[PDB]
Amino acid sequence: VPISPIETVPVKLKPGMDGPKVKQWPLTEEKIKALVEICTEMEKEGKISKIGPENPYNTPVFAIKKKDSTKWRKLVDFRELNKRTQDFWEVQLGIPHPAGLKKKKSVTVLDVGDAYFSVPLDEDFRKYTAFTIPSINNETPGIRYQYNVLPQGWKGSPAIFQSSMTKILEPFKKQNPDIVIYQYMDDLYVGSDLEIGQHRTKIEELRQHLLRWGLTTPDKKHQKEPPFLWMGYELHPDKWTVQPIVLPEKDSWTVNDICKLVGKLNWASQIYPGIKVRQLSKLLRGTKALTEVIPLTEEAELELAENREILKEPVHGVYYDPSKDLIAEIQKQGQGQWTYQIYQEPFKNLKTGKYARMRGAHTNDVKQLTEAVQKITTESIVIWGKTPKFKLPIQKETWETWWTEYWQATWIPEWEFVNTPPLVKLWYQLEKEPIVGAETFYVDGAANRETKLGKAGYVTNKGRQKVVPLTNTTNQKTELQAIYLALQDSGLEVNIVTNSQYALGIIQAQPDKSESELVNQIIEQLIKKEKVYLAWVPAHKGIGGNEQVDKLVSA
Amino acid sequence: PIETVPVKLKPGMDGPKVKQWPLTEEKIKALVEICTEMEKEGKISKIGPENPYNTPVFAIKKKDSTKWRKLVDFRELNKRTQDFWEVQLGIPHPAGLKKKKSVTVLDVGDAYFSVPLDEDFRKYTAFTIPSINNETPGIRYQYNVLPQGWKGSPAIFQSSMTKILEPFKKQNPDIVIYQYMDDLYVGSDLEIGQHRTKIEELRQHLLRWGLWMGYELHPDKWTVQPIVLPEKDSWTVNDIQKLVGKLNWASQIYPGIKVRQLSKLLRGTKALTEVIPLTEEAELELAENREILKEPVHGVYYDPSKDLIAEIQKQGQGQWTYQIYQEPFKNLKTGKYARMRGAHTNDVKQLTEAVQKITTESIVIWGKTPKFKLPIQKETWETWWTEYWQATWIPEWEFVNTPPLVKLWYQ
DNA sequence: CAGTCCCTGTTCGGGCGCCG
DNA sequence: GGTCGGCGCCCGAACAGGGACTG
Repeated sequence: VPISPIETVPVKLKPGMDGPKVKQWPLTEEKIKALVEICTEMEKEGKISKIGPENPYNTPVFAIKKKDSTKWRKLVDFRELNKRTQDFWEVQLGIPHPAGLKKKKSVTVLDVGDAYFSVPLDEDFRKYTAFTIPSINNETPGIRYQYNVLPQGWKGSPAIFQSSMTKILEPFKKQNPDIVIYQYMDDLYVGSDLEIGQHRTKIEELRQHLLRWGLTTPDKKHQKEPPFLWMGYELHPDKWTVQPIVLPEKDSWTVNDICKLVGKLNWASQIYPGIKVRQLSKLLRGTKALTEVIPLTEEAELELAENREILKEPVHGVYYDPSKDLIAEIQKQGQGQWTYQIYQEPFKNLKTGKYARMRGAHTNDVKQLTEAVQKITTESIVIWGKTPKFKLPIQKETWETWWTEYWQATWIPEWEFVNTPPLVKLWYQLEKEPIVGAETFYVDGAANRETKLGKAGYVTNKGRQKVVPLTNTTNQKTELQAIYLALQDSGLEVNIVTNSQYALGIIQAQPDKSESELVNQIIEQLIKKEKVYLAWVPAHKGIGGNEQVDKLVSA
Repeated sequence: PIETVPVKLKPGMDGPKVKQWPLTEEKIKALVEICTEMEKEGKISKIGPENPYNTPVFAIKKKDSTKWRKLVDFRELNKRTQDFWEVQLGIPHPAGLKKKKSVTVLDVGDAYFSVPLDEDFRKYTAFTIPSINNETPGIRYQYNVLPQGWKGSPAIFQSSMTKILEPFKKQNPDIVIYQYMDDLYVGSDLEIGQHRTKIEELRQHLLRWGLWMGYELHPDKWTVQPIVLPEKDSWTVNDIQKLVGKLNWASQIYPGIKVRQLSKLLRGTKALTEVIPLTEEAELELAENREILKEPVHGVYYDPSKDLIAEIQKQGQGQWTYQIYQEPFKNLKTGKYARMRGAHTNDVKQLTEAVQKITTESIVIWGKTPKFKLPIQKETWETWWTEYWQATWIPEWEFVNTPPLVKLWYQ
C-alpha cells in the first residue's frame, strides 16, 4: 500500500476497551451489488485492503442512494466503534452566513470529490475499521476489508478532514494573503479583488496545489458564473437569497409535518421578514406521538396563510460593507414575539430574524427587549465581529427609568429611539415613599397544607376590613390574593403593607404579563391606579394591623 | 536545556473541555499576531482534533494600556489541578502585605515563558482561535512553556523567583513581596516618592534576568461599610416599620438585636404617613441596638481551608456594596464602591470594575480569589463582561436574583 | 430543630430545519 | 434510509435551590 501525501492523524481508543465485534445485517441483493462494485473499485485505488482471519474485528455496513444520481454511497454503522473511540474536539465552531461576505470582484466555488476517501487513516488504527461484505449467496463466506482512508459514519472523520484540509490550504493562503477562502468541509468559496484574468490563474494554482496531496477538483462541480450555489444559498454579484423553500400543503397535518413546517419557517426567517411560528408551535406542546394527526387552530391557520403570502414575494439580502456602520432595528410583533432587521443602508437588509423565547413565569416588554438585544449582539459578533447600532421602539426616558431603578445589573449598547408603534413602556410605577392621605391596607393571607383551604383579606386605618375564604389554594396564592383585594377595594392612591416576600418580589419587577391569571389581575389593577406604595414588614412581630389581620386569616 | 517539573491532574478527573465563545474583530486580530509571534518563538505549537481538551481564550487591555494582552480562561484547568499548587508547591501569604502604606502590582507573566512545560501535561493547555463568520475552522494551539494564567506556573517558577528576589530582599528586608498568578505585589511603608523609585530598582533587577507595568494600591486606606441606622428626630409609622424590618434582618448577624419595644409602637392599624412618638422603652432599645452595631461580630475569623464568597448589591446612583464571607452572616469584610468607571450609564462596566477591585483586595488580605454572587442575569453578564475586563486573572462566579429586602447595607 | 412542598429557574434529552 | 460532525428552533422532564411552615 502506497503512502498518502497528506500527514495522518494519530487516533487512539479509550483506555481499556477493544475494537468492535458486530455481525453483519441481512442486506438486499440490490445493495449487495452496489457494495461489491464499490468495494472492488476502492480496493484497486488503495482505499481498502483485504484482511485475513488475524483480524478479529467486524462492524455492519450498508448503503443508501445518492440524491439525483445513480451512484451509491457506502456507509458503515460505526455506532460501537464510536463509543470506544477517543473523544475529538470539533473544529467546526459554526456555520458561515452570506450576510458576512464582502463584495469581491471575482468569485469561484469548487468541490472536492469524495472528500473523506482522499485523506488517509492512521496506520495503527486501520485494524479496527474491519467490515464484511455479504455475497449474493448466504453460504459464501464473503470478502473482508479494512479502511485505509476516512470512513463515512465514523465520529472522527469530519473533525480529521477539516483540520487536515486546513493544513493543506495554509501554505496557499500564506503566499496569497488577499485571497479569501471560505473553508467548510469540501466546499471552497474562493474570492478575490484581483482582475478576472489573474483570478483564473490563482484558481488553477489552487487546483494544482490541492492536486499534489490527492485532492481532486472536478470541473463538474466547478462554478465560474453566477449565481453560485454555496451553503444552500444563491450568490449573485449584488444580492443573495436562500435556495427555494417548499412548504408542505397537507390537508391533514401530523406532528412530524408541523416540525418540518416549523423547521423551514425558522430557516426562512433569516431573510423573509415577519415570519411567526407562535400559534404553530402551540400545536406541539403536550403532544406525544410524532404520527398523531392534529387539526389546525384558527390562530394557526391564520398564521400559516400569512407566512405563505410572505414567501410569495421575492426577498434578497445584500453583502457586508466594512466602511459603513451596522444597524439593527427591532419591532414588537406579537405577545412574546420580536422581529429584527440588520442593515447598513435603509431597506437593504443584510439578514432578518426573530426572538420569541419566554423566560420566566413573570416578565415585561423591557426585559424581553433586552434579551432580544443580547441575542442580536452575539449573533452579530459571530457574523461580522462587531455590535450593531440599535434602533429600539422604547423611549430614552423609559429605559433610563427602568435600568436605574432595577436591582439587577442591566445595560443596552449604543442605541437610539425609533418611533415605530407599538412602543415599549412601563405600565405602572411603584412609589418610593408612602402616599399621604391614602388609605393604608394591611393585607395578609394563609392556608392549610392538608385541607387546601385558606383566607385572604385586609384591615385599613379607616376601619375598612374584608376576609375571603379560599378553596384549593396555597400560602403563596393567598398572599397574592390579599394584595389583589386591597387593589380592588381602594381608590386611585393606596398604601399596601404586606409580610410576603414572594408577592413583593413579583410586583417590584414591574411585570406586564404572567403565566398566572391572579398576577395578570393584579397587573390590570396596578395599571388603573395612580399611586401605589408597597411595603414589607416581618411577620409574627405584632406589626400594625398585620398582626390583627394575621389572626383573622389564620385558619 | 531545562528539566521539566512533572505535573498531574487530580485523581479521577479528566482535562477541561470548554467551548470557545465568539470574539470581536479587534480581539481576533490581536490573538493572531500574538500567537503567530509565540509560535515563531516556540512558546506554542499548532495541534489537531486528536486533542479532546480546549480552554477559552480572549484578549484584554489593562488600565491605561495600548497593547493587547492574551488571556486564557484557565478556571477549569486550575480546578482540575488544585492539589499541585497547594499541597506540594504552595506559596506563603504574608499577613503584613495588607498593612503597607503603598502596594504596587507588577505583571511578570512574560517570565513564565522561559521554563518549559511537562510533555505529558501539554495536552490540557489546548485552546482554539475562532474566525469571523466561521470563514475558517478553529486554529488550535497548545502551550510548550509555562502558560500565563495557570496556577501551576507561579508554583514551578517559585524556586526560580526566590533566587532572583534574594539580592533585592536582602538590601530591602522591610519590603514585602507576594506573588499571585502572573502578578507580583510589592508593598512598603516608604513615602510615595521613594516607593516608586524602589519599584524601578526591582524592574531593572528583573530585566537583567530575562523579563514592566504598575498599578498602585493603598490598603491602609481601605474602609469598611457598617450597618447604620437613621438618625431621625420625627419618626412615622413607615419609618419604624422599615427600621424594625432592618433590625430583624440585622439580628441574623448580631444576635443581641431586639425589636420588642419598637414593634409595640406598631400595635394599631395606623396610616403609614402618621407620625409616632417614640416611647421611653423604645428609645433605649434603639440606642442599645446602635451600640451593638458598633461592636464586632462574635467569633468571626478567617479559615484558610474554606473558600471565600463575595456578594454585591446594586444600590443605584453609582453605588455598590459588597461583603466577603466564608460562613453566612460571618462577614470578614464589608465595603462600598462609588463613582467607578461607567457610573450613571453602564451597570455592566461598574459591576466588572467592582469584581476586579474586590478580587484584588481578597488577594492582598487573604491571598485567595472569592466566588462571586453577581446581581445580574447570566445572559447579560456573559455578553458584555469580556469588553470591560482589565485583569490577568478571572474569579469564579454564580448569578443570583434577590429582590431588595430592606436595603440593609446602604441607607 | 430537619423534614416536606410551594415556587421558580436551569439543564438536558430529542424532534425538526440547514450545511458538508 | 434509520452513518457522522456542526449550528439553529421548540418542547417537556429531570434536576436544584431557596423560603415558609411543621414534628
